[PDB]
Amino acid sequence: AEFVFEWFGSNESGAEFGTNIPGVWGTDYIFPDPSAISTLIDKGMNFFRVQFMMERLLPDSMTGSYDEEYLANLTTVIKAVTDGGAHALVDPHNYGRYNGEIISSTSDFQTFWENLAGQYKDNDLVMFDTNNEYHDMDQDLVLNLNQAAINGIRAAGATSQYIFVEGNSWTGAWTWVDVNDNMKNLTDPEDKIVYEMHQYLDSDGSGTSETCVSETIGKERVTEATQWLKDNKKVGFIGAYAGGSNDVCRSAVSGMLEYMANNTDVWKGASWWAAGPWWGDYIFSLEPPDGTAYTGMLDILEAYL
Ligand SMILES: *[C@@H]1O[C@H](CO)[C@@H](O)[C@H](O)[C@H]1NC(C)=O
Ligand SMILES: *[C@@H]1O[C@H](CO)[C@@H](O)[C@H](O)[C@H]1NC(C)=O
Ligand SMILES: [Ca+2]
Ligand SMILES: [Ca+2]
Ligand SMILES: [Ca+2]
Repeated sequence: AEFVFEWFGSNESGAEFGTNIPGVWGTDYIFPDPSAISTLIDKGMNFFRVQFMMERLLPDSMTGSYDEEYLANLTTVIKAVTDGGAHALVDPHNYGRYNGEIISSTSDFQTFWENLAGQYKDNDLVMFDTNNEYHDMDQDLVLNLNQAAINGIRAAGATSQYIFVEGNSWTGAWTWVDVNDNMKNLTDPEDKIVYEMHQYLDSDGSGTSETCVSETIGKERVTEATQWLKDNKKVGFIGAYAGGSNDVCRSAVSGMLEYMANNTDVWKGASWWAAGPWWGDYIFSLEPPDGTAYTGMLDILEAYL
């Protein structure tokens, strides 16, 4: 299934770690390792979703000036990915909030996105993710923030790049149709929107346990979203998923991917949660060559790599 999915890869986390803002590099946070990214590219990945924290990039206000050193470090990783011939999805890993408050100014968010898209507008292998996992916020506001981002990105002259939109309820696939129906209203002049949903396989869907509910839970939790995408003539992507390195989860992951792979009219691929250099013994670490999921799950992913 080499050419079944358009994009298949991994999240690259570390720059959003910690609670200290701005914090300090090497203590509170770290950027992804280009070597470890190279190794995943060598295994066949062609997509990396790169996390960063808005308040580190923009320490004063969201329409204010950059921390140019944090930005340069982000750009180094983006260039490693795209020089590698992979797509780099830029992920402000911010939960629809900035300095702990919901982003209620769609004007300010559109400007944030005009400015950031301006940094990458010439790089056709960059993609833009509006914000990670909106939750516990007004649904009209979520729609209008996603539209503000699209408006800002295109206003900047970033016209080649795909734009990954995220919904409420932590953009979960299993709750999509229940809460995010309004998101079908989003418009892009370039018609390059991708609906990004996230899915975990544990009992409460929080991704905090290594146990999966059952062998079919992954397929189960993306079925209603698949039909929504079909009915509304949209395309989607699973931007974060994981399972523990055990047999029931290996089945549930394989079954979710197999079902998506029979529905590529709507599914454009997936990105595992997560790689990056500071995960240690994390149950879902894809960081090569010793992460738990790298050694325990990569053989299920290899069909698509
Ligand atoms: C940028 O990364 C270099 C290491 O390559 C490091 O010395 C520096 O502290 C980082 N600065 C940040 C993230 O603001
Ligand atoms: C795969 O997709 C085709 C329609 O494209 C359908 O005929 C077939 O039943 C699907 N397979 C499964 C296992 O649902
Ligand atoms: Ca069927
Ligand atoms: Ca291959
Ligand atoms: Ca393969």
